[PDB]
Amino acid sequence: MEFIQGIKLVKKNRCEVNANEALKDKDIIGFYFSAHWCPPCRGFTPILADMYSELVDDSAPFEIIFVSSDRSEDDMFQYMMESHGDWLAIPYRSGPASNVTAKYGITGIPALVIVKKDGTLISMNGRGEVQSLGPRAFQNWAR
Repeated sequence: MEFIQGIKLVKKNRCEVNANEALKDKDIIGFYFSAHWCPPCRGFTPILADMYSELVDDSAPFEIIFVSSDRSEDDMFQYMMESHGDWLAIPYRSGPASNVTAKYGITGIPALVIVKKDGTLISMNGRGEVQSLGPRAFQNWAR
C-alpha cells in the first residue's frame, strides 16, 4: 500500500492539484526522466512532444509524469508548456517522485518508463521504442 496517489501535483499553469484525479490517465502512464532543461539536449523533446501531441489530440489515453532535476519551476512549467507532456508534474518536493525513480530502479537517465494506470508494467526504457514507432508506439507502450 505505497504509491504516489495522495499527493498534490503542480499544473504548468503554476497551479496545484491532487495527482489522484489530476493524473487522469485512468488508462496508461509514462514517467519521463531527463531534466535536460538546465543542460543541453535538444532534438529528442520535439519528438515526444509530437507523439504526446498527436495522442493528446486523440485524448492521449495516457499521462506523462514530470520527473528529473526539474527543480526549476520556470524550466519545469516552460518545458511542460513548450509541448512536453500534456498533464501534470510532480513537485520535485514530492518524495514519492524520488522513491518512484529509485523504486523503479531507473537512474539510467535519460530514460522513459511506461506503466499502466492500474500499475501494470509494459515497457520501461521504451524510449527509442516510442521515438522509433512514434505515435504508433502506443501499441508497444500500451501493448
